[PDB]
Amino acid sequence: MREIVHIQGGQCGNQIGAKFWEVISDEHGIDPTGTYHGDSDLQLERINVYYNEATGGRYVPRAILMDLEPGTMDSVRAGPFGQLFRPDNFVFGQTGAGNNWAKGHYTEGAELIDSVLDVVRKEAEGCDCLQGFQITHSLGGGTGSGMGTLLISKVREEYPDRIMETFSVVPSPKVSDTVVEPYNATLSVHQLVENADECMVIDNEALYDICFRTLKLTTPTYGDLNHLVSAAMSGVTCCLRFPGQLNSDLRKLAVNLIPFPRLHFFMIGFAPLTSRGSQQYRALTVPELTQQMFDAKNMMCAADPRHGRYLTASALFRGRMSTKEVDEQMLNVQNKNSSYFVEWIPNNIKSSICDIPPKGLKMAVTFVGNSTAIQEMFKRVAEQFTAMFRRKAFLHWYTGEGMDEMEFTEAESNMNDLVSEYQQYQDAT
Amino acid sequence: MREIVHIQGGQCGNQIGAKFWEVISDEHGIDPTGTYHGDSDLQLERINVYYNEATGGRYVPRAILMDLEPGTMDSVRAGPFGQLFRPDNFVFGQTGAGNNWAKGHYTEGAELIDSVLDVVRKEAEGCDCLQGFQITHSLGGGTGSGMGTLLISKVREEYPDRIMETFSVVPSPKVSDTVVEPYNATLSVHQLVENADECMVIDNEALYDICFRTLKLTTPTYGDLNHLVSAAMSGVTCCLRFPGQLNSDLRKLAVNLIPFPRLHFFMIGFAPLTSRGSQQYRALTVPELTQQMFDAKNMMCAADPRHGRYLTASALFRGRMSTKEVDEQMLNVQNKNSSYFVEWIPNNIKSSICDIPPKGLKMAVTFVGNSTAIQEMFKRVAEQFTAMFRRKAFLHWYTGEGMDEMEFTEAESNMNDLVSEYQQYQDAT
Amino acid sequence: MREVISIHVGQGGIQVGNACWELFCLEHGIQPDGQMPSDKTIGGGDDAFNTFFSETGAGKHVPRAVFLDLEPTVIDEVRTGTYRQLFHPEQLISGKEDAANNFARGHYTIGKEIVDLCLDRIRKLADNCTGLQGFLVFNSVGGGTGSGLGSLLLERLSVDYGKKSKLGFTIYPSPQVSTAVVEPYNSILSTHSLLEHTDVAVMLDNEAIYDICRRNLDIERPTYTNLNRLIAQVISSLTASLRFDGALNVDITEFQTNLVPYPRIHFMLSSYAPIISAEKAYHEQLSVAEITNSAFEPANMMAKCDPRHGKYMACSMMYRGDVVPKDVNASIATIKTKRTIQFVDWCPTGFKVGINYQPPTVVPGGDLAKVMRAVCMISNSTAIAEVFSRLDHKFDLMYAKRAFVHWYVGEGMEEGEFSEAREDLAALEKDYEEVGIETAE
Ligand SMILES: [Mg+2]
Repeated sequence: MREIVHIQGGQCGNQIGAKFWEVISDEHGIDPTGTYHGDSDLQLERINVYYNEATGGRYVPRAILMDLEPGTMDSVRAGPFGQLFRPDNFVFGQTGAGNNWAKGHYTEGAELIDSVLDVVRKEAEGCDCLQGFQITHSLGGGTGSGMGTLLISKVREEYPDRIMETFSVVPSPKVSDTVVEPYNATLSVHQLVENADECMVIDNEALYDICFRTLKLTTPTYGDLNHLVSAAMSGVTCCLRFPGQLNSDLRKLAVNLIPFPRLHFFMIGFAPLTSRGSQQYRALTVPELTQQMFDAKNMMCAADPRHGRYLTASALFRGRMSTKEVDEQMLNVQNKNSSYFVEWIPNNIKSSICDIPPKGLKMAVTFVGNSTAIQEMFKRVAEQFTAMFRRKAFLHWYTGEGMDEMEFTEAESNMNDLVSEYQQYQDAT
Repeated sequence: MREIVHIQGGQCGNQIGAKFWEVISDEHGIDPTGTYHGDSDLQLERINVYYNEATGGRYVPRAILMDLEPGTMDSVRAGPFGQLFRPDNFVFGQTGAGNNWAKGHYTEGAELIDSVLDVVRKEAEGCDCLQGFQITHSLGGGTGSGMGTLLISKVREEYPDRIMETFSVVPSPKVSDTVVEPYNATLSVHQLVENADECMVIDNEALYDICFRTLKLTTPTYGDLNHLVSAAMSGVTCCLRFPGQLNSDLRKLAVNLIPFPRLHFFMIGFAPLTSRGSQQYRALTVPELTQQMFDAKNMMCAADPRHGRYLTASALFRGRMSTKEVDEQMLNVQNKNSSYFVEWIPNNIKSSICDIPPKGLKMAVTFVGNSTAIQEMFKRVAEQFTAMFRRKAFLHWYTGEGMDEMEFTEAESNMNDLVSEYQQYQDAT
Repeated sequence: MREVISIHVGQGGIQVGNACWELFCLEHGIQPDGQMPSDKTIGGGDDAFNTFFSETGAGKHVPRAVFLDLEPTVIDEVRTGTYRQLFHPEQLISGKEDAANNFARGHYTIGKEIVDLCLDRIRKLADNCTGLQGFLVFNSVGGGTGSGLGSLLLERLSVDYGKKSKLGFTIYPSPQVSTAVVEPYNSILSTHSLLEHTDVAVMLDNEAIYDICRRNLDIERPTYTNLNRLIAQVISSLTASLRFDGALNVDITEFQTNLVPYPRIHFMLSSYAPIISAEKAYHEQLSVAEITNSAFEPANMMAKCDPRHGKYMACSMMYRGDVVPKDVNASIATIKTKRTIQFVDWCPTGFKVGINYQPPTVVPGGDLAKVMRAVCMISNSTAIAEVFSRLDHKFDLMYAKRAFVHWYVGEGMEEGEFSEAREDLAALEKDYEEVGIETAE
């Protein structure tokens, strides 16, 4: 039915989806136990395309657990809504990748892929007209990417018609949570540029910036952050989940978002984002949220539209309004800062609306535009990879996995090729 | 059909016409809703020459709203009979003239004339044989005159055959409601001496004098005053609206009133004017109302017939009487005070009668004579203009509009020229 | 459609602002949180609160005004006070370390620190607004940012929009009562940088507030509560036209080059009345003539500069409540009648009536009694130059002794700013000197 599935690895991402399904449960108001306690059939109408009824009305996720060590499995296993799960999917590891990506990709990569792809495949038979599935990990290591690389390869072959919308955490330029990041990252991204269908960037520092400045929060954790992102990743299917006077699916999205298949790394904007007092400063209009939409500070990725140029831009609106406003602000904005709008893409802004906003708010905005400002991102990470690969720093942890360096060259001149590729598209008219 | 239109600006005048159409509605006894509830077809016979039937019998005015700030538009928009209007004509401003006449004449003058003259023109096509139209503002500022100057120029060119009978408020010699009055006034009057077809003087202090002495009223407002004046301005078209054994229209009037086109500033007298007890002192005769007709205290203008000389004099009678009386009092009076009758104008008094008086009364009188006593009026206002123009007092508000002073000289030696012009005509035989 | 917005600076200044928005919110009676007690019916004909109280999608109606000052303690009291539901966080911008009453500090030194935040807020509101006529800016030559930082504020805000009106409420150094001694420096350094960035503004002095509240309000022992209440009334009525039906709903821009005929000497007095007690509310009648004749009592003059020593130029006696055009009108004849008064004769009359039909509303806990009619005598004369002259003579000597100058020179101002600004009051002394000259012949 255009239903989809979720698969998460990732040192964080395993938590991320926990929050995610948590949020969707709220938007479906079904008890933690797994039965519905809401007030409209509309939550039940399209419930299946994420959930699954069970005998007795156990309502369940179409999620897939990735992990190389059960702790997360216990963690979310210790999770509220944990009784809303299926024990089947608790597919984890006994070792951990140690985030040498070769470890999580050959060593443990080849070790535990099979049981996953089997049960996942059983989910594939459980899906009537599968629009797709949602993968989640991080692009700097192996706790997610280790195996998730193998996932994208295997299912991608196994389902060359299905959509692969991939969110994985990008290392911020400043803070290096690990120094093996350039290598895991580069080795992964070689794969992901080939095999993944959609990708959107996952920085932490942006999420900090949001929580601290625009959220005006002092205490950052993951969980709030995954609230902030699963807000958007939860919004994305809204029309696909719920009616909309102007609907567009991921196929309409990506096909209406990408000129050439190498450009499915997208940046993200969601809003509104206030602290409590703000409403008693300000109110909500479509033009208002628009005035956030093109905010670099909501630009939750390491790329700057202020520095790069919008190759593409789009808006995901959930609520009840007048599109006569919506479009009007659209075109207005597409003029107002025309210069950061790429040229030969006429009407490079594109529209949407969901008859219902997310719960709690009256109107919704989402922006997954695609400039080319990410070039500094790849340039950076490739740069650090370059330096220590001059040094071969921690190659020994690496070659101990029994990869070659020439692969590193492959993702290397590879990833540079993708960058310059974005250069010419940005530098053209 | 000799139908006509109304156009009002003016800090007051916008209210004035509100009262006016209000009064005419009473004389047509049509509901506020816009359908007729009266008792003779005669109200319907000539109804069109002010009103307009609508599909379903919405009966509507041929009025034109001038304003530079919607408050009045809301005001009368909040008006009883407000449902008797057409929403189309609510043509106002977003700024206000601030009564610097250049502001309302160039700045906002040029800003909003277009939408007016368009829709007005649509009214021009709505008029079969348009006798004319009635403008209203004040001659001391810009809230009316600001744009109304442009109106008289534009429509005057646009309709060089139509009558332009212009009433605008004259600043009384004593009370200066603003000190920029000489300048707005002079700049306007330069225009009005050239472009306007009829004018009658609109003092406030006279209206006070009427309400307080001869009305014997203590509480003056505008609204009563506009009752007192829209009484007359409402009488003027009576024959034109209703049969009359001795009829005369504005063309017969002005052509039968003016020797030379520079003399269409006329003074006004209407009556009877009593408080309630008076009828139990006195009764109504043509000779009686005649005995009010030549009353300086009904001389509602800053000019004194007691000081000046009747260049012209006329009587507007609505009722049912014997003209054998009427004329007899006419000639009698034209003798009785012959000295204030200019000489070489034989029978400088002229006659009229409408088969019906206004509602509520049995006989009607109106006097729009024209002496030349106004010379003190222009002499005064020109004098104050002279003083502060020696000082250039508030020139900076003025030249900030980007006019020249030489224009001020133009209306200056201009207006003096008109005064002395009236001097020679008064001083001649 | 018809917007204005208020800006607040200096200790006394934002004190004034607090009193004001307390007031207006009282007067439209919208509860302090941001809701009205009841639903609002849909109607037309004129605006309402919408000028200043900000519509939400619910009972949240915040002012359209902004706080800015570098002495952030007291403003927090608003940040704490009952109206902490009223106001809005981004409505609040303060500095930590204020000027220390260095004009040159919060104007120069700390002048650099918060400006951009201010302008962004301004853009948010004016962008939020449509027919914003002009700018309500409040500050003080005492709470030092009230001079310095405000000086930059208009200095740039004017250059931002320009076409808006400058509504200037700031306090002036009381003639013999004071707050400090660098006040000369604050004031005049403000003034030469004030004038050409100011459209028009009035000068409120306190000692009048004292003397008059104590006699006319029958006040025994007043403070900024009473003062801020009083200015609260005066501003409460100076803008009613855009808020309430009146016969001649005159406007600010209307006031501008008509009250202040020339460009230069564009300030004025303002003696509001009728301020009386509950025991004088009774035992009295409070005629239009009483407010009117009373309106020109030099002893009623709400800024300590003798009108009788000056010659009036304009008087915009905007009136609240049951006013009669005639009655006031003849009172204005009575004002022409006053032999002691003398007018810039080249402006023989420059009068401009204001008859707004709502009589005044009273603030509970206040000292003013309730009436039926209000007057605001925004009038401009020759008189006010003198106290200026005191300011430039006092400052003249003190500056001659180089007193305190190290403080300012330490923060990035030059001496020619001082002597030249004294040339500034020189010129304005030539202005009140000249415009008061009667044009020859
Ligand atoms: Mg301070």
